[PDB]
Amino acid sequence: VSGQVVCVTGAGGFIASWLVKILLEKGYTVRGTVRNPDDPKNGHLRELEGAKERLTLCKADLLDYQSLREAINGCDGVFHTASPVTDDPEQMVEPAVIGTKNVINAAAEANVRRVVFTSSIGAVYMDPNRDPETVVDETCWSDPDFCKNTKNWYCYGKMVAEQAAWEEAKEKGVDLVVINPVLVQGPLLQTTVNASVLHILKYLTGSAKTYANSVQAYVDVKDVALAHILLYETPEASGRYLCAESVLHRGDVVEILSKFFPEYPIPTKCSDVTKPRVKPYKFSNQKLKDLGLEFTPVKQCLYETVKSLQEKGHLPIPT
Ligand SMILES: NC(=O)c1ccc[n+]([C@@H]2O[C@H](COP(=O)([O-])OP(=O)(O)OC[C@H]3O[C@@H](n4cnc5c(N)ncnc54)[C@H](OP(=O)(O)O)[C@@H]3O)[C@@H](O)[C@H]2O)c1
Repeated sequence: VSGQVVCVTGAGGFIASWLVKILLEKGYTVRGTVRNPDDPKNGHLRELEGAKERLTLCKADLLDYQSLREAINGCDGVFHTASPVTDDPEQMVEPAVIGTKNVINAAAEANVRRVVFTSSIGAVYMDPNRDPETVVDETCWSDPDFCKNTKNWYCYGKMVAEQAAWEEAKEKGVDLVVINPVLVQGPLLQTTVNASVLHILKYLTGSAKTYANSVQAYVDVKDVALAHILLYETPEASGRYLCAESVLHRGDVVEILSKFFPEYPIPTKCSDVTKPRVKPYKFSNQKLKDLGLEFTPVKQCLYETVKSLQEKGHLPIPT
């Protein structure tokens, strides 16, 4: 793997920082794109093992095609992870969809071996019709109008970006593999708190006063990073890959948190118990397991998320 060069888009982000860290540990040369290499929020990347010799931070934006050409030039592979993470369609849609087309086109011109695209469970799950008992897997796609009508614009953007990626890759003859993570937790390498981790932080700060009657899937950030690498490196990898460890009710989540962190104002009350407690849905992560990926149990992952938030100043012990 020595002498191999890969681009990671949006390299200073939550998932991408772990991806860059592990790529460098494995011996890769990495060209990580960030909007401003001199911004202190990217400083953690420079301090990674191997970064001094093998990490270049390339100034780029998803909507600046030439900047992407410069970053991707000479790469063997591209991990396209950069995206807005927002339900504001004015912020979400163009960098997701046009940005993704731009990345695939730059990768095609650079003659890269493979692109791995970070999609989401949001591109898989959000289908009104799908029977509740059906196993959620890679054959499932979300309903766009439904995402649109429910103002799930983040899910819409990820889905349409994924569709654009397949379409453009097909047209340009690019080997594309897609990973679809569920909600990602784990320790943060970066200084700020990204969207997925806010979902845990709100319980520890007590800004969340109750927990909803709902379930969703969780996965550890280190597993997600390893999975991106596994999809790049395995010649036979093909299509989409659901990346998820287990599904938990929010009630289960706050129980785990409150047992680990009894000093914090984690909510104990369900928002609304008018309906029976929602049961975890069935899913398959067999595709990734079949490639050898082992998933870290969610409890460990949640614990490490809070310890990280504490280290980084976000959770002083209450008085
Ligand atoms: N965390 C999860 O639960 C989860 C689950 C499924 C999928 N994903 C996907 O995982 C990927 C990474 O997200 P994340 O959770 O790690 O969030 P994150 O920390 O917010 O990372 C997103 C990165 O994308 C960037 N970016 C946004 N717009 C850009 C643009 N126009 N040009 C260049 N870079 C841009 C960011 O840069 P700036 O900091 O400069 O804005 C940021 O580094 C995304 O594709 C996301 O949709 C995440």
